[PDB]
Amino acid sequence: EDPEDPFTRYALAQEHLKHDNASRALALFEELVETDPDYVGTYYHLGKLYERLDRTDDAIDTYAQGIEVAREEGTQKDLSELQDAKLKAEGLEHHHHHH
Repeated sequence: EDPEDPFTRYALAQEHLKHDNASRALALFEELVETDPDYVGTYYHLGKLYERLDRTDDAIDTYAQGIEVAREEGTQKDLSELQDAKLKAEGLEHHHHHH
């Protein structure tokens, strides 16, 4: 129940979003990445926040990292959610890749 704890500071990040403090929450999520890179919950909601901030490519990259840490450190459950998460994201906007 201290700001030190991964889930706690993660919860405070959510609290910021509740108050619409997107940038302050973002900083905490990005902090979680440098502190606890195996904390899958970060990657999921961090990507969602990037989507809200129009940072689609950053979101997809965050989900990609999420997929890897999800299967290795987390579980198949989050793996599936993150794979689907970036997939629907890549389907949102037509990023220009000439074929």
